[PDB]
Amino acid sequence: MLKNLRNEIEWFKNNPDYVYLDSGATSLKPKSVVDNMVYYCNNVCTNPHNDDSTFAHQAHIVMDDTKNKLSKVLGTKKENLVFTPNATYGLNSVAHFLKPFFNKGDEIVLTNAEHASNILPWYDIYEQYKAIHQEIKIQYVEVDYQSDNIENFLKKINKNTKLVCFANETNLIGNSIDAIKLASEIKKINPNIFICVDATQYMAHNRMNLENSNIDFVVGSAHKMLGPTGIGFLYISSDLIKPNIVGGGMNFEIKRNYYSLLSGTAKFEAGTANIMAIYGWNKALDYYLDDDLENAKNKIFELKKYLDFELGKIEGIKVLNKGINAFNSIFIKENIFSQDFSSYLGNKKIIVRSGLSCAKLANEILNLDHVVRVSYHFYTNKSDIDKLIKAVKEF
Amino acid sequence: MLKNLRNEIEWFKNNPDYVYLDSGATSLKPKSVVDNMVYYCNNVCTNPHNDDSTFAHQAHIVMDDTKNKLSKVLGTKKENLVFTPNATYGLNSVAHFLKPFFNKGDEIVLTNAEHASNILPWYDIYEQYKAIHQEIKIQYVEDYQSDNIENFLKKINKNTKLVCFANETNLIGNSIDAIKLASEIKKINPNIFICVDATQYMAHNRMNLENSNIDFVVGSAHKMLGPTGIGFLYISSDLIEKMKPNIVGGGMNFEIKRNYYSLLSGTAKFEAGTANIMAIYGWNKALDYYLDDDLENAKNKIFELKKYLDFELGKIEIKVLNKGINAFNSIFIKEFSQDFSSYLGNKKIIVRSGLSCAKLAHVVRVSYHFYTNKSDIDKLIKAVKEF
Repeated sequence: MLKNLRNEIEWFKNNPDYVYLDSGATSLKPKSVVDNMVYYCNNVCTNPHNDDSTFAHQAHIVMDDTKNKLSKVLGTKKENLVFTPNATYGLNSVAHFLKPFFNKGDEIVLTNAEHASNILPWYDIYEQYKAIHQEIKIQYVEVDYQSDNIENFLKKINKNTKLVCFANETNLIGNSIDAIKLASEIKKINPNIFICVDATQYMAHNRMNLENSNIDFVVGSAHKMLGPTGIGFLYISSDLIKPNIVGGGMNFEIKRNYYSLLSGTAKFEAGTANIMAIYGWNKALDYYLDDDLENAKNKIFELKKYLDFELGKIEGIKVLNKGINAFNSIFIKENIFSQDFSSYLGNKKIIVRSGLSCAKLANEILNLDHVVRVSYHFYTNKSDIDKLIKAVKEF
Repeated sequence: MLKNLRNEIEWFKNNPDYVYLDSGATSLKPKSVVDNMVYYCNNVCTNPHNDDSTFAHQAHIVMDDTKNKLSKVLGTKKENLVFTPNATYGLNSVAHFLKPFFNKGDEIVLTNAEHASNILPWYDIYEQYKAIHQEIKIQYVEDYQSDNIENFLKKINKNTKLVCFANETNLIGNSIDAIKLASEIKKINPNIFICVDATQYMAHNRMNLENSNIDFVVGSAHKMLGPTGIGFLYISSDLIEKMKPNIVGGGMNFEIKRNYYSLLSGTAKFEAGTANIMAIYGWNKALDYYLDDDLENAKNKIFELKKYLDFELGKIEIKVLNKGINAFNSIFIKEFSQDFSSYLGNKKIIVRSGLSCAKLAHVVRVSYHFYTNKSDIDKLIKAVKEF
């Protein structure tokens, strides 16, 4: 239950003089997560490449329940999900999967509010292709943070476009885009365009329906979904299911100068899987199958308004994502760099983040190379926000 | 420290009727490992991309300590070791590091007892250059008991670019000396890359890579008394700035402009995405066991029980196929091995069947670690006798 999340996160009990507002970098972890990871290391501790004993089969069921729960959350099937190390690692696999399908003159429409992991994996195909004397070009959507950013997207898609890589919820600015709506419009311009979404922020707060979505790839991580570090997901449309990583747990038959891929989604999951993280995410995907998801998203939306309004009455404070229903608040203090103001908040025991937060192209939206990001999750309460306002006022 | 391993691993308490002889796929975790990861989750829980507070810099300190400890278990320094998600991801990185350095008729010298993560990353290069009509060559070294030094050098000519072998194999357990083979390969041709799969070697041994002639050393932590989801990649200090990362994103970035990105320098350019600090925390405590002065003694103890099992198992009606060599693993057959491992599993003996990802030329696998007893060997002997 998301309502008693604060009462289940033991972080708040051991560090009760601290205020956590860097939830958009990593999330605090409930007790059920840490305990299920302990149960693996001390009660199971087996490889998922073993099925002889029923002891070894225990881990296999937890993997499928985690994949079934993610299937319910992303609105798809467990036969479409691949366990990736992070989202940066799933986005690099998509780049290395769609690299050979590019031609000269094909375009990649990105955005100025994208993470460095929805930007740099596609620069690499760009510089690689220029060297092989083909030439792809990259188109950058200029974001209005107060818009749906649909026409600002469709104005950059032509008949040469091959990949539309965007993010459902951005990390720094916090604006949200409809993936299904934008995908349908891109598929009415050309139904042969690939669409990859970076839902590492979106899936930390919401759920999706990726069945019949015209989205070919969706990525995300677990350390932002109230889960552990070292595991993420990768959704591949039923048609597209070539493995980027090659090794164990991927082959059907290995001979000399020849090998076969396994049948299913196991061909992309190469090597031993992070079962400890699979155990922790099994207990974290139960908070995302709650009915108070929207009511705990609107509690955060209400706390965003309250901080933004109150910071707007504090002298020398301009909130740059004011007016949108988001899960972060980027603001600047006049004549003070965000690095120094975040250190002031840090000595006041308020953990925030400074800078563009790996969205190093968003200086064209804010006209600033630095911001203070006050990130929220479902466990954020009014007391947390109140103490931030107090510290800002005591500057 | 490694003799009180059985008393600090709480797997033996919670599951006391079961024995664990699949320590070659994953190792049982000491309680110091598990507790430090509970500390991060319940007391720190910060991203390492943040350095704006005291709680945020605490993770940086632990990450550096885990690297320093790894540098003492391996030789070389922190600035030569990178943090991979596992050993399969570091071997695939090495493949993409050296992919543009091969030419026509350049050979990759592998063995026949390699892992799938030490075979398939190099098959893709073989079939990449094959399509662009610059076909490279793959040489497969054939024997359990041999040191295999001479069987290697017979295949190393001067038209070879890479020798990728395993310090210690998964199924057999034969141990080639990396530092010996490396010097003799560089004697023939000094322009060869040496990539060693030390995933199972660094799980039972310690190493010294400073002033070695090997260019890459990979390995994971789940069989190193540590957690899953973290490993390491050794890049020699002569080619850190020459190799380019396969995974690009955050934490490897100096500046992004439109159609331009600059790389951070050192090991950070290969360290992309967020970090598995939870596993970094657990590996800090795991490496404290591999800095003990009794590594060589515990290995000899395991060799005693291997001799003991190879002696007893084999007087029944059963063929130990790796008998004689001193290893942390024993493979044997019943004249089906999958059905026999399920039999052993119903007698609560956890083993593994098949070729264990070394699909070159089925068997039952008895893998040991520093926590194997003698009772564990005896319970397997008696359960085998009741077939």
